Amino acid sequence: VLSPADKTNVKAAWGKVGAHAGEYGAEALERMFLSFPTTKTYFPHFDLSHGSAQVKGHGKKVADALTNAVAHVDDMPNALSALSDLHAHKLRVDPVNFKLLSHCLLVTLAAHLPAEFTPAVHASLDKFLASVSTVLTSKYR
Amino acid sequence: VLSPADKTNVKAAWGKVGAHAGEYGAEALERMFLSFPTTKTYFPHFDLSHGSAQVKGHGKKVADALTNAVAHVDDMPNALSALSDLHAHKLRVDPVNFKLLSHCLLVTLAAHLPAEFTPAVHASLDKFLASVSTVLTSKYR
Amino acid sequence: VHLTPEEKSAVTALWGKVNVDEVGGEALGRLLVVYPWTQRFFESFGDLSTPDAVMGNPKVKAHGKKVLGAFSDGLAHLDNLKGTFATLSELHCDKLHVDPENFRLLGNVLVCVLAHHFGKEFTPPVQAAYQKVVAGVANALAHKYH
Amino acid sequence: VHLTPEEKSAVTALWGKVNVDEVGGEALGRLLVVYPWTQRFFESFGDLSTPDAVMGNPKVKAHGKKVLGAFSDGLAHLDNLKGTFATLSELHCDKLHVDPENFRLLGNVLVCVLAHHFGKEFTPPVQAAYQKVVAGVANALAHKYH
Ligand code: HEM
Ligand code: HEM
Ligand code: HEM
Ligand code: HEM
Repeated sequence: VLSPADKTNVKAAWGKVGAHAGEYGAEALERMFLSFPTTKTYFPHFDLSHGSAQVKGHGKKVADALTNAVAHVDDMPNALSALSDLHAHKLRVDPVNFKLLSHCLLVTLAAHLPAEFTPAVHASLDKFLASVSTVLTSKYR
Repeated sequence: VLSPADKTNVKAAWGKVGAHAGEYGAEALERMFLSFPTTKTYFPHFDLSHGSAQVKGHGKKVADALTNAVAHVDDMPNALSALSDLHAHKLRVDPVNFKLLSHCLLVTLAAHLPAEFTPAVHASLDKFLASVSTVLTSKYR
Repeated sequence: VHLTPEEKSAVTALWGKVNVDEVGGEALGRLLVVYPWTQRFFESFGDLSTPDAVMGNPKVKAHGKKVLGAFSDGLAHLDNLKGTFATLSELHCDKLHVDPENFRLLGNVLVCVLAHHFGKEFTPPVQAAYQKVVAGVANALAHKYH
Repeated sequence: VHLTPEEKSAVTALWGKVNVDEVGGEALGRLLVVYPWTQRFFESFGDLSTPDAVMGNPKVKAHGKKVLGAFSDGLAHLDNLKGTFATLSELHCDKLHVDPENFRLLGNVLVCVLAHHFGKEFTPPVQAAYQKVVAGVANALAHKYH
């Protein structure tokens, strides 16, 4: 439960995303919107279209938060507290949606980083995302 | 999180359960076996028939552990560590089953303690059981 | 769903004893209190900030009765849930965007409320049949999502 | 499942390039590695103690191929999914006692494996169609559980 070998697989993997972090973030979002249309309801005010700039901008924000999370794996609830308030109290995002986003992020990583997305890495990534997700919905538990 | 209001709610409902704790644990298990037959595989050498002495006895053990969890609300990961080991490492219980048993325990409590099972107590109990479940499935991440 | 006549009879008998005024509001209210993200869909009902607000909200109580009315129809057409619920599925998917996981949550809350209302009469075998029913209704309501 | 015409085509195009000896082993293997409780069902398959142990495991690989065979079958009968998976459903429920949530997990792992293999070719709209397919298979397998 973010476990020593888990970071490092996470840290290394986030490492190769590097400068692409934002575009992968946007891709994951677009992937989520198309596969799980119910999710688009939370973004009334956006242009959810492909290539969309707002989605591009949002992608960056999402990716930046994840980078900060990786950099703070051991202190995730303090580091993500504001986001937790936003997501649970303000937006009331359905907890299920976090699993969908997480899934779509993995899909994005697998498609872009074949050589890095090994089974072991996939597993660490999955737990990392689940732990981020738990923090983000902590306000309902 | 388990807010002090929640802790209070849990303590009061559980205190009311009092001596019928074992009978309630047994009933929740029987409810689970009938409603979700897939859970029966985990008890190969048990007489699962209605009123079985083994189900009664196991029900009592479950009740005890919950009693203990209520007593160590603030330090559950420590008070249940051995149990997590047992369930996750040794038995490899599918996490989904903890939800099923939690539901069944809630149904049992509602059937036996109508005056006490208010909406707020129900919410508190659900949060408590989710916490216990998280601790018992912590070895999977 | 696959119910035997015995399950069918047990389900039907209990249901004829339900007090819709009491059960409906309890079911819906508990959903909103227990799984708070669900309140997002009912903002137009008013104030739902605390349990007491929710449970005392007349719209929640009224809507709850309607919900129960839809369950009644499915009980009256057990072999064709998919057809019975097509219109409602459309409503829920296309217009409301509710994730189908919540159909399952509501079904489960309904099960606790029935136990609450009926006590010992809500036996393990009766619960088992109700679990099949709630699963079926949840699936029928998720039809347009696929 | 409801696929548009573009989707049916996209699905078909990709499936044709899938390596049937490898993909199934990969998907099954990753399921065992990512969701460890699933190992319970494959205990007599040998060493499953590390990611490489699982993935290169001859029995996992062999079993993955059958699993993939079944998916192929579903793809070829999108309009009669329940009929197609009827015996497999019974087998997974009555004999193996696998919780149906695991069918959803396997479908998703499968999606990650298709992405891994096809990279950029596995676009967002293609993934969406595949998501509809896997959800349909999971549902068809869960049919005999209620
Ligand atoms: C990996 C999990 C997630 C992360 C790291 C994340 C991160 C963020 C960040 C950094 C912001 C910007 C807040 C600001 O600018 O102050 C944001 C806003 C937002 N998030 Fe998320 N989020 C996550 C999951 C979700 C999910 C699953 C949904 C819904 C399907 C969602 C919906 C929203 C919305 C609607 C906003 C506000 C958008 C706007 O500014 O209009 N988020 N999130
Ligand atoms: C609230 C959640 C649970 C609690 C508090 C709980 C508690 C316990 C305790 C106290 C024991 C006995 C430990 C010992 O005697 O060494 C036990 C054993 C066991 N539990 Fe649980 N348990 C829970 C959930 C479940 C679930 C959901 C399953 C599977 C559906 C399960 C399956 C088992 C099995 C198979 C054993 C060993 C019984 C035997 O082989 O004799 N448990 N549990
Ligand atoms: C699975 C069990 C469900 C049943 C049988 C059910 C049934 C109904 C019915 C009969 C109506 C009224 C439709 C009309 O007037 O045409 C309705 C409306 C509605 N339902 Fe559900 N529903 C279910 C689940 C849910 C859930 C889980 C949610 C949200 C978490 C939800 C949100 C709503 C909303 C927002 C409306 C519209 C209320 C309004 O604005 O007047 N429903 N439902
Ligand atoms: C889309 C989901 C799945 C499909 C299409 C599928 C397909 C199959 C097929 C074709 C067989 C062999 C039947 C035959 O040739 O006799 C089988 C056997 C088996 N399946 Fe699955 N399955 C799926 C999901 C799963 C899951 C999630 C698990 C457990 C985690 C599981 C556990 C097993 C086991 C234990 C057996 C028999 C193993 C043995 O040979 O000892 N299945 N499955």
